Order: sequence, then structure tokens, then C-alpha cells
Amino acid sequence: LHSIISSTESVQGSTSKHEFQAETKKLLDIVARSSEKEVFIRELISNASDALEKLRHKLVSDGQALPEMEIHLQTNAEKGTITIQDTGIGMTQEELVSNIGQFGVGFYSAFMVADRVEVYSRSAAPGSLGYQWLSDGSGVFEIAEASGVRTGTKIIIHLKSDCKEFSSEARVRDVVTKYSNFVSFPLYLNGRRMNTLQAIWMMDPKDVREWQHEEFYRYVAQAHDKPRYTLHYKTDAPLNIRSIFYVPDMKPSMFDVSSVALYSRKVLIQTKATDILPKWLRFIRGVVDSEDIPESALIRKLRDVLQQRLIKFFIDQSKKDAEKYAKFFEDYGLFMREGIVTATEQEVKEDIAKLLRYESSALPSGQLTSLSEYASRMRAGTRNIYYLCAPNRHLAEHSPYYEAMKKKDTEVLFCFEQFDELTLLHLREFDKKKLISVET
Ligand SMILES: O=C(c1ccc(O)c(C(=O)n2cc3ccc(F)cc3c2)c1)n1cc2cccc(F)c2c1
Ligand SMILES: O=C(c1ccc(O)c(C(=O)n2cc3ccc(F)cc3c2)c1)n1cc2cccc(F)c2c1
Repeated sequence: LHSIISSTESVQGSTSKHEFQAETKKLLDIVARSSEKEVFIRELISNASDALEKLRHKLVSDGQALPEMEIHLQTNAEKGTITIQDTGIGMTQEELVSNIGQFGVGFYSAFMVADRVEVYSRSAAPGSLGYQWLSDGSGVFEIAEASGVRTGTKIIIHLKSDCKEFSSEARVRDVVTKYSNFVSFPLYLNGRRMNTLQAIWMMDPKDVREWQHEEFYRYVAQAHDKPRYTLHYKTDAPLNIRSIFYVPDMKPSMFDVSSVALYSRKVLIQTKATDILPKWLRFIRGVVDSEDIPESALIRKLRDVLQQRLIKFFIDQSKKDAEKYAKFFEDYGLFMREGIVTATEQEVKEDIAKLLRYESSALPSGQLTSLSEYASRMRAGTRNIYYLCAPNRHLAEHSPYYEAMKKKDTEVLFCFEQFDELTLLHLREFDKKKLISVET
């Protein structure tokens, strides 16, 4: 076992009393009078991770050797406490007094569960002194210089009467595994290394190998096949997004017809995000991580950005490997047709419709075309897109209506899927060209 938490600190003098500022008091009042208490742990772990990253980047910028960089949790049932300590960059006295800002999120989270909070911090800057910070959540906090403070930050939470469950090792273990499994620094609970995983969505896409995606896909999809498609989407405008999307190699089953995990800086928000993607993209598996995450205007914005990017991805795949894309459309194309029918906005219907592939009177049997490719072949004076739904190519070609049209070179899409009729009825037009069935 490997533990660093113990009572090493002492205070030689008296404490200085300070009064919280008005809005901090008002938010402390809200917390006292107001739930999902367990999330204080994931917030504290996240701040510890940020403090460690700050130290690491600073030391690597210099030529300095790296110390042990770890996050530790300790429970004490006999004393009703939970403690977190990390060996990161710590806080100066100025910061401990210069108190939403991530110092604040860990703050209100802690007082959700605490009768009082006891903090020791020492900045990694050379010559830094250690400090004790104390508060019971009233309008006052106390600060005093402390000896025996390890570089970094230790937070001791003296738990409320109704929050003693967080002094149980097993309860805390389960909370850590639920929300904090992908934390990027070593994490220990009561001296035992927690088994945590690698957040590969945060890596630059060019550095993630196929075997890593295969392992991660099988984990997030709880699957045994490989992904037929992988999209690692990283952007910083207009939104922060680090995401990986997978399409299964297997065809969709009934389970897929009846999704994705949501994170924020490697902190789980929802294991199964409800509306992160449009419903028609529910066959996608994977992860979405956004620093911008508190239904909301933001979730709507994120969903629309991801929809556009995934449609672009599939368009680009049809260009990279048309035979592979044709199989994907055969296997997953009912989701696209569903999305066209259920979509409200004409622009969204036409975006999804860019993924449709059909046979054509102008192409060899078996060969597929897109609507935009059909449009590029339209002859001057003919301004509509013509189609015919039939069980197979032979029956379409021997339609008396198609036979007559053949005399004037008009291309006709041949559509064999039973839901093509409804899809094209609902699509109605594409790139300002009406869709017309050549038989009524
Ligand atoms: O959540 C934290 C917290 C937890 C772990 C930490 O390592 C730190 C820290 O020193 N940095 C240093 C950082 C430097 C950069 C950065 F990005 C994050 C950092 C976290 C802060 N709280 C909550 C508090 C509530 C009251 C008093 C406190 F002391 C509190 C500390
Ligand atoms: O009057 C007609 C009607 C009559 C003759 C037709 O050839 C068509 C047709 O399919 N065309 C006519 C064409 C003319 C030119 C062409 F290129 C293709 C054509 C296909 C429709 N209908 C058809 C109905 C179906 C359901 C309900 C109704 F009330 C309907 C009334």
C-alpha cells in the first residue's frame, strides 16, 4: 500500500480571521438551505488533476526533474472524514485569500457535504510557506502559517451527519469509478491504486492507433467486434469538443433501433447522454467531451455541430472508399431515412439526404449515385429530380413510364427500399429541385 495522507501539519501561532465576501456568503446560504451530494468527489479530483498539470507543465518548461505526481483519497469512518491530497502546484497565501472559477466549484461542492473544511496548502514555488485554511461555512474563515505542509494541497472534509456514507471506503470507491475513472494522474484510495483508464479522446487524432480505438470502442460500446468507422473530432470553435465516434462493423440489430457518453474535461456528466446526438444517429457509439457543459441552448448547439460533422464524415468516407460506404448505407440507411422523415427543418432533411445512395437509369446495374451527382448530370431545361420506386431494377426498367422518358435522355433514380417512397415524399426537394415520382 502507498499512502501519503497523515497528520504532519502544525500551527505555531494564532489564526487570522477573515470574513467571506457577500456573494460567497449568499451562495453558502443557498448550499446550507438546499441533493446529488456525491459529485463533490469528482470536482475535487478534477481540481487536483489541474493543479498537477500546472506543476508538470511548469517543471517541464524548465529543465527540472519531476517529483511524484499523485492524487490521494483517504476515508476515516472513526472520525467521519474524507480527505483528498495531491502533490501539485498548490496555492500561495494570496490565492487562499483571493478565493464561478474552479476554486469556487470545489468550494461549494465541499460545503454541500461538510460541517467544516480543513485545508493545508503549500505552493511549489521555491521558498513557499505552508498554510492552514479553516471554515465551518459561516461568514468567517481562518488562515495561519503551518509547518509540515507537503507541497500541493490537502482538503479534509469533516462530513455532515447525513453524509457519513462518504467516510466508507466502498462508497467512495464506487463514486470514483463512476465519474472519475479517466483522471490522468495516478489516483489512490486508502493507499490502493485505483484502476483508471486512458482518455484517448483527449489525444491528438494522429497519435491514436487502430488497436487503441479497437480497445476503446469495445469498452464504450460493450461490444466484441471492431468499429467499421472511426471519427476522432477535436475542435475549439465555436465550442470545445474532444470526441470519438464509432460505427459498429456488425449490422444494426433491434437493440440499436430501440449512444454516447458525455464528459467535461475527463469528468463524467452522463454515462448515456440523452440528446447529445440527433435520434437518427443513435447507432453511433463513443464519447463527447466538452469544457462547455453545465434542454439547454448549449446542448442544442453541440448536437447541431456534431450532426453536421458526422454528415460531413460520411460524405468524405463515400469519397475515400465507395464500396465500403455502399455497405454502410445498406446496413444503416434506414436510420438516415428515419432522420429525413422526422426532421423539422428542410435544411436538415437535405443535409441527411446527402448520404442517400440510389441506382440510376444512367448508371450500370448495381452502381450507386448520390442526389448531388444526379443533379450535376441534369440537362438544361429539366429542373426536377425524377425517381421510381420498384422492387428491383428489372421492374423499374420495364415501367412504361420510364420507357417513354428514356426517349428524351432524362435520368431516373431507381429506388428499391420499401421506405424510399416515404423518404422522398418527406424530403420533397433537394438543392431547390423538386423530387417527382414518375409513377403516381
Ligand atoms: O478544490 C480545491 C482544490 C483541490 C485540489 C487542489 O490541488 C487545489 C489547488 O491547490 N489548485 C491549485 C491550482 C492551480 C491551477 C489550477 F488550474 C488549478 C489548481 C488547483 C484546489 N479547493 C477547494 C477549496 C475550498 C476552500 C479552500 C480551498 F483551499 C480549496 C481548494
Ligand atoms: O390523374 C391521374 C393520372 C393519370 C394518368 C397518369 O399517367 C398519371 C401518372 O401517373 N403520370 C402521368 C404522367 C405524365 C407524364 C409523365 F412524364 C409521367 C406521368 C405519370 C396520373 N391520377 C393518378 C392518381 C393516383 C392516386 C390518386 C389519384 F387521384 C390519381 C390521379
